[PDB]
Formats: sequence, C-alpha cells, structure tokens
Amino acid sequence: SWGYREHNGPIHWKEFFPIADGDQQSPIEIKTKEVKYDSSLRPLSIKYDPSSAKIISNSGHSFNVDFDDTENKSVLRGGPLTGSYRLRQVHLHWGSADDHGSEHIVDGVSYAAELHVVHWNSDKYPSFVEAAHEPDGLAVLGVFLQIGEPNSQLQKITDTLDSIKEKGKQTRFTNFDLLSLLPPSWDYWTYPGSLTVPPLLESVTWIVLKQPINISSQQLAKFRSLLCTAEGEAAAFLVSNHRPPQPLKGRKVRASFH
Ligand SMILES: NS(=O)(=O)c1c(F)c(F)c(S(=O)(=O)CCO)c(N[C@H](c2ccccc2)[C@@H](O)c2ccccc2)c1F
Ligand SMILES: [Zn+2]
Repeated sequence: SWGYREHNGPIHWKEFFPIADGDQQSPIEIKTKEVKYDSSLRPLSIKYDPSSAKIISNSGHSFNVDFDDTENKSVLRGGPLTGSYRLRQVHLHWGSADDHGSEHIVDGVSYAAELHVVHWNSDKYPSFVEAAHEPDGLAVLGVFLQIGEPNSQLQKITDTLDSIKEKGKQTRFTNFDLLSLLPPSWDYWTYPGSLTVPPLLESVTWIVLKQPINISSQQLAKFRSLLCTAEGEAAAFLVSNHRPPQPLKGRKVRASFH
C-alpha cells in the first residue's frame, strides 16, 4: 500500500498509478517570472459555516477534517472557477524538518507545511467521487504555513491528535473556524493539476494563496506523532507526507495580482 516511506513513496507510485507520470500532475514549483497576471481572474468568494465540520480522522496519510456536503452552506466561488464548489475536507502536508514541508514551492523556497481545502463541483456532478474524475470537478485551495505565532484553529486540531494516533481512528470535530486559517490577503496563483496523492486524478483546479499563515514549531511537531499504521501493527510514524514538485509540461500558472 502506498505511502511516503522508502519502498512505497512518491518515486514508486507510478508502479501502481501510471497517471503519476501524466501531463497535469501536482504539486509544482511556482516560478514567478513565468507567472502570467490575468485580469479575467475573479477574486475568491468564500463562505465556510463552522458547524459544517463533522469529524477528524487519521487516514494514515494525513489528518482529514470532513464536512457535511449536502447543502451550499460552505462553498468556494469566483477565482478561476465556473459555478459553485462545495467544501468536502481539509488536510495538511509537512516534512521531517521545519523548513522543508510544503508541496508547492515558490522560486526555490519551501514553506514549513501546506494546508489543503478540497472542494467539488456540485453544480455539475452528483458527488465528490464523480467530480474527482472530471477535469473541472475539484478545486483545492492551498495555504502555506511558516513557523510563527500559534493559530488557535490549528491548536483545535493538534489537541485531537492523541485521540487519532493510529490509522483509521476518528473523533467528533465541529465548530471549526476554517476561515481563520486563511491569511488576510487572498491574492493567489492558479493552474490546472491533480490530486497529490494516489489516485493522482487530473481533476483539480489549484488555487495557491501567496501569503502564509503561522504555526508554531510545537504545533507542527505534533503532526509527525501520527502513525501511518493501524492499531496493533508495528508502529511507523508519519514524519513527512509531501510529494515533490512535478514537471510543469508547459502549463500556465496565472496570478490574480500584479
Ligand atoms: N493533496 S490532495 O488535495 O490532492 C488530497 C490529499 F493529500 C489527501 F491526503 C486526501 S486524504 O483523504 O486526506 C487521504 C488519502 O486519500 C485527499 N482526499 C480524497 C479521499 C478521501 C478519503 C478516501 C479516499 C480519498 C481523495 O483522496 C479522493 C476522493 C475521491 C476519489 C479519489 C480520491 C486529497 F484530495
Ligand atoms: Zn493535499
């Protein structure tokens, strides 16, 4: 089964998921000299209902906070998007060191970690599973994290981690103020790409926010204490879960700002 260890990590994924070498894979290096400003891009419009959050689980690959997705209470519109994209879940990527944990990189620079907020096109498709197999199906908001003052919604997450240490565990999680994990500037970059985990489907419109938010070193370290293994298996720790940047293959990265 896939993971981030030496014999099941990113370089091996193509052995089971051939789309790993596809032409629209993520993450990428954003090269600001090649980024094109586009005045047709719209500002992001976001609304996340804190009571939309239901549970947090350990997938063995990250934590996932899952949201009720039967209504348009928590939705993302505008940006590069056509129509309404319904919030499905949030999760985080990090690395074994505090200065090299993000998925996307900007002009050579890695951030400490990278938060992804996953949405699906509910104006066109009947569920997230269906949306995940279409080019305009999903939209993921990426927010970088840098070492700084602790965020209280990140503490709300890290307080749960002891209860979800083993893969498959979950616990109630609601009244989650997700909008608190967005930076005050919503300037962004956007490009067409993929899930960064197997099955690596090329269905994602990426929207990567330029400004980072802050996490403490203590908060960040608590994520590395999650296991990628299940209860009563030999313990292995999720000390890193970021995929390297993938070939751009000519894709256009657009900026909302200049
Ligand atoms: N970095 S990314 O934004 O591209 C990303 C991740 F990094 C990520 F860790 C997940 S995950 O849900 O946290 C565990 C691996 O599936 C999903 N979520 C979906 C999922 C949830 C539960 C079980 C399987 C899959 C996603 O993996 C998915 C959903 C439906 C169809 C294909 C894939 C995801 F989209
Ligand atoms: Zn992700």
